Amino acid sequence: PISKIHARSVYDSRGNPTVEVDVVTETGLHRAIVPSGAQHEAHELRDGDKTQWGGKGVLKAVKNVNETIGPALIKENIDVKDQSKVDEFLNKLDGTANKSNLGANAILGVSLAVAKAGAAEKGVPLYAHISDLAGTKKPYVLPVPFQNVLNGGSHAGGRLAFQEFMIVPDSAPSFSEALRQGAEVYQKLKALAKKKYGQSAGNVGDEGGVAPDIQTAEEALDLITEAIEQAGYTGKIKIAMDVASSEFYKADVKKYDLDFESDPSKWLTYEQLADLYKSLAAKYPIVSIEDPFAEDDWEAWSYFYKTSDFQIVGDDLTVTNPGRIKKAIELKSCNALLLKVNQIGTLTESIQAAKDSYADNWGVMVSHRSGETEDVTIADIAVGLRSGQIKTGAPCRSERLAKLNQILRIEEELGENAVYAGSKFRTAVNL
Amino acid sequence: PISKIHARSVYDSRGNPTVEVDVVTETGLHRAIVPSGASTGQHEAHELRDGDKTQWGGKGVLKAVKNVNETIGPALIKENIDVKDQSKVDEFLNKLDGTANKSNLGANAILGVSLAVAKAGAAEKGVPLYAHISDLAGTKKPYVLPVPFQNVLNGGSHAGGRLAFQEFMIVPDSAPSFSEALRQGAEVYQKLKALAKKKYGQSAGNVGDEGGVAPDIQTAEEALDLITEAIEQAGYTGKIKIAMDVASSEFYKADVKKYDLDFKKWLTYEQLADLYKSLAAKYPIVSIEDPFAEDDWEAWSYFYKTSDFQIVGDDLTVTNPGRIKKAIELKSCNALLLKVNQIGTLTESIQAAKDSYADNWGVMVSHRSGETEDVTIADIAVGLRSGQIKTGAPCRSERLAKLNQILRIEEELGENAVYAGSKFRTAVNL
Ligand SMILES: O=C(O)[C@@H](CO)OP(=O)(O)O
Ligand SMILES: [Mg+2]
Ligand SMILES: [Mg+2]
Ligand SMILES: [Mg+2]
Repeated sequence: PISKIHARSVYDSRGNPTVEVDVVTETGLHRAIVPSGAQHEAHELRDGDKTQWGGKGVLKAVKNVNETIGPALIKENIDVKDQSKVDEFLNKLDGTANKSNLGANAILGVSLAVAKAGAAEKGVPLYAHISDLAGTKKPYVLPVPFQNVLNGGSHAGGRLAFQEFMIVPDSAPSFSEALRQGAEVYQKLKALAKKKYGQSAGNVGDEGGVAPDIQTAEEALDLITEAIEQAGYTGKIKIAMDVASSEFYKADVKKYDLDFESDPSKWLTYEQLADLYKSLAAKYPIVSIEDPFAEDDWEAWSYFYKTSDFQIVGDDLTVTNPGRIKKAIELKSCNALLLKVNQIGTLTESIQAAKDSYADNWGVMVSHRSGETEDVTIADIAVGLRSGQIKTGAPCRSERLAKLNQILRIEEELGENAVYAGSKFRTAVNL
Repeated sequence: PISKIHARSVYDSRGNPTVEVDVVTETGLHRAIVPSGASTGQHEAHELRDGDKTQWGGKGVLKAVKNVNETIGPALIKENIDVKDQSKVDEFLNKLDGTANKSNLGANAILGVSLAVAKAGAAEKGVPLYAHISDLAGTKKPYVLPVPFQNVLNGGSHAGGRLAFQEFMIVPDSAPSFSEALRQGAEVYQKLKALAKKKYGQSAGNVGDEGGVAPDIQTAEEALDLITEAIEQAGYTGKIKIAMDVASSEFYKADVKKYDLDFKKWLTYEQLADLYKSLAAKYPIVSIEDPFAEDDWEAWSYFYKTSDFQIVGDDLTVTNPGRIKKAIELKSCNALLLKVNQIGTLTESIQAAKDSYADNWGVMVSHRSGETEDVTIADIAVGLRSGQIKTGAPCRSERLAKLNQILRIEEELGENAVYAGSKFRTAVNL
């Protein structure tokens, strides 16, 4: 049984507080940290004291764990291996749809730490425990890393509207080789950004990529193309994009602004914006595009889904919510889910969201948040869900690479009992 | 005894491979990762790299990893040394390498085993690593939590720009606790980053290798004014001090005996000493690291004689007891920057700290510019009773993981620990 549940405040990769939860059983201490992003999302609880951390404190969510959730869960005396019963009891304590009573960050912290307690009691690592929960088959599939190497949009100075530009090393024979290839391409890109845009262009962003003053999407894609050629991996490494188009969708006119100080004549309809995506995908090896249209522009998604053979990933459209996923399935809006566990609040609901996506032959890309920690839970999640896709930043900044290092340890531990997803990442759950 | 010693390759916070070692005993697995520096000194321990320019640009550590798995691992297991006797372990590791600079088997191969065995030794004792280190170092109780020297504005070889000086740090020593000092630094950092964007564009908000903001500024007076304004906006003026790591070995043209403040009109060491004295009388600068070159011993002594603030040796002393002895005898500095991977073992790192304490030096346990999720130096700083740690800005988790670990140590110890505060230069005898 659980002997102690204790939470505390730690700092994330941006320097903001977040929740860390300890769960102690006979097998030892089991610790998890909650991420944080920068929507119909799960309501995370912030203190709001503008004299402490700029109002970003989480003392209230920590207190809810220590004073309310903890003692109630210990008295309930649920088997730590039964994640469904644990998370059901956590949502019963909260009692709200968006987890606004106790806080999504407080609930998830207990949920993930109890999951590691359940894994430790079974004598298996977390990814094996999650595979039992999700019912994924063996051998384990190691995910292809979608490594963000260049950033635009609201996180850059140029007119580039797209947010994230990633490299996809899917042709590598192993996850270990896919990491070295991505690492080498990233070094060639950082040196290119320095030589082409100045020494300051090498300073990284929140996720570890560069963000120089770039004006067009092809200018960013050309720079990535040049970095892949220098490393000698042309044709073996693909490209992914996270447009984050909710940042520049003017809902009043149903038009998209590619310079969100702009002109009113170049504002793209979703038919015009899709033509630019189709043109880029016919020129560059773009195999995955995330959030190409706004979070509530369902008609645009379905229009784009009908003609596209590449992966169409929902993030702000789906917010890891099975209700939004069911609607996206019924309207044929996307074919992949970006899984952010803190967008829904519990591991069980996160697994259910992945299962609902698999039922429509979707891909699942387990993702990080822009504010990450040294916690590596999502590395075991991507392996346990047999997702074949993980998105956890550049090969830079350790809140990003600690996830990749963990998969290296999982890769070495499993050996023959694990296969790399490869080019079959969109269907890895049935690989 | 030891049942398994295994090493693998992992990536550091810059994307370069480094060495991670596992040591398994009856108490379980014990793991440590070796850091890696960018502004390395010439006298540091030899870091073994593969040199295969087709793999990681020649920065692989497959040979250092192999040296642990095929040479060091089997040799230490057969010797059957008590995991608590760190001295005999580190003495045995140096016997296998047999070289002074740890060239042979690789200092990154030796350090990984040394730090992992240390965590295994602590677990057999049933105590945390900082307690086991306090036993090895002979430091008294209660435990002293370190003042976090947070490099909030990066420069030099740590960030792209025109700023010559490497590190500009804030020193929250007036705070009543480590936890409050960490909140103060996080609040000042948020005021600084917003101020850097407003004053120098959104590009100035991007960070360097150690998490600090990198505005494209020229002089150190600009950086100090920016930090000063951020401290005032946060409301902690007079409670937070300022420290600098010049890393002047990076721009010391040794031929003309001059320092290039634009190495990306050079000064002598007298002219550079006048600049330091003018900045220290203008800003609350309480500690300056590497103000002169790693072998410019005359300049260090010339500057030490007239300065009451902390003068920290880094590339001058490279955590080497032989270099520390010279600096003591020549009166070159009054503080040591302790980097474990500069010397190669934990015992030699501890001995370097004790030799500094004998001359009433301060000791600042430091990270490297390329760090990992490893948090060993947090327990090292608390175990050595150093009262001051340098582990980066409150940004990028390879920096904060050490800070988060000290928060857990703070909560674990309660009243059995005290924050070093303003006594960080003399915290060992606090
Ligand atoms: O110079 C230093 O003090 C260290 C830590 O800041 O940097 P590097 O590891 O690059 O030597
Ligand atoms: Mg997105
Ligand atoms: Mg967004
Ligand atoms: Mg230094």
